[PDB]
Amino acid sequence: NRPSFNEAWLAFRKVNHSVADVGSIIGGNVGKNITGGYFQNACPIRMSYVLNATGFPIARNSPYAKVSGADNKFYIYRVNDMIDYLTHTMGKPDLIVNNPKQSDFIGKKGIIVVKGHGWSNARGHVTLWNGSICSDQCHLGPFVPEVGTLWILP
Amino acid sequence: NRPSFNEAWLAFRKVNHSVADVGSIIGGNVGKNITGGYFQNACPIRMSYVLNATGFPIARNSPYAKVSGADNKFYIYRVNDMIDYLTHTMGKPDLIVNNPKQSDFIGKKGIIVVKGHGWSNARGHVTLWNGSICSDQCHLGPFVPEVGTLWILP
Amino acid sequence: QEALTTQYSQSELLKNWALSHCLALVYKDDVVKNDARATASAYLEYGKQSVEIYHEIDEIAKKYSGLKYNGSISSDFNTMKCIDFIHDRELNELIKRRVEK
Amino acid sequence: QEALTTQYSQSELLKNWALSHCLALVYKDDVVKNDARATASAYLEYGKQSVEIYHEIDEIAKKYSGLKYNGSISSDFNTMKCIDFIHDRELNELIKRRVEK
Repeated sequence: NRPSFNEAWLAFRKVNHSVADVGSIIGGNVGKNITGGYFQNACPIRMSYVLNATGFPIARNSPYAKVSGADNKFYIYRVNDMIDYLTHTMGKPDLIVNNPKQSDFIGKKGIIVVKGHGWSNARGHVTLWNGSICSDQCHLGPFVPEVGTLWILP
Repeated sequence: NRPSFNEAWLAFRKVNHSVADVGSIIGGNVGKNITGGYFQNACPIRMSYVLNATGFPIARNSPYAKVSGADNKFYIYRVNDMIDYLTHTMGKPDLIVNNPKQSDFIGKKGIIVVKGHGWSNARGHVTLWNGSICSDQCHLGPFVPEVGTLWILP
Repeated sequence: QEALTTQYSQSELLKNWALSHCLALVYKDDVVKNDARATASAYLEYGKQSVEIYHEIDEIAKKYSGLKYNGSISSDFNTMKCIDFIHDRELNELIKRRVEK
Repeated sequence: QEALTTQYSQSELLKNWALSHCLALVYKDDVVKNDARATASAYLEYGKQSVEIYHEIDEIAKKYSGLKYNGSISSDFNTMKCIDFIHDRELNELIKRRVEK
């Protein structure tokens, strides 16, 4: 099944910090790589934290690049990998929206994926959405969203 | 013949400053290129200033890369070019010293060329020498001199 | 403007990572270091390689970033260490060898 | 350590100049700008080309240094402008065309 919304939202908050702080929180190889500056985009790491924390851990043999935290659980560090991981584990998405805007997602909550153009470091973003705002809203213009995808969390 | 020593030493002092200041002093395309940051090694520019000032100007059709100053005279900007220019205009050198040290040049004054290894921006240096010190002594270790060459100035 | 990041081949991305990461090592200024760090992470995003290849590129980078370069003008020539680095034979061979194409 | 400066071919020197000069344009910190400036001058020293080729490389560099690059992480991605720059087709063609080999 899927992580409960409430547990997911709570888990995300623990790691809704600068990527350096995320490294201190999670530790292990996640922390070592952030300390070394190898990871600068915390987005897929936070999403991994959520899945790990809510009883839906990323499997070790999952076909995506990942590093372990001090918890001995696994953290995907590429956005594209995180997106693809969800496509393969979450089931059928509940909303798929071409040329999306935030107002298309009002009234529904869960895991949101937006893919678009305009960013130089990624094809898109993955976060949580509570029906009004994203969980990392405080960290987020020139990005033009092409496709919006939501998996509802109960 | 050759520039007099006294006139050469005097001329060199006018441009014995930071490369930025050299650009302000000389002006024209020398100044424009220093302002743009294209020239950072003032060594061959100062030597050009000396020849220009003392009645031995660098000829326009001389086969070396050069730019004009506000004076409409020409300033060679590569050390290797400046060295080669001297070899072709100054006549037979008066002292050539393998594995030189400063003490090999005591008692004689003129234009000194040192070529060696250890520098990452040049094969050597060209300056004036008064029998005791170089004219740019204040601006000058890991450089290992291979060959020292002096043209005596009267 | 979107950068050209998605247009690079896998080995080009690794070469681009190598350069930017090396620049992140040699420069002291925080804004510059962060910038180079952020730029390197973009090339990591699009890579298909495990993190250890970047660790190894960093191992080779540190053989250049630790060098002392001197000249007849005042400078540490930090930029030049990284330019010398990206022409490194072991770096290019490491990238060509890669298990993850 | 002496750098590898004398080992570069003429077009390699021009490419190395292009990169370092571009880095001198995009970074704000004086120590970094001076460093990149000093590094570029080393490649100019060993070139056989007239100063105008560097002026033209600078013309092309300014088409990248003026760009605004954005991402999902906080950065101006200055380093990346210069990495995109050195893959520029007009730059490589300019260098290949050169009158002074």
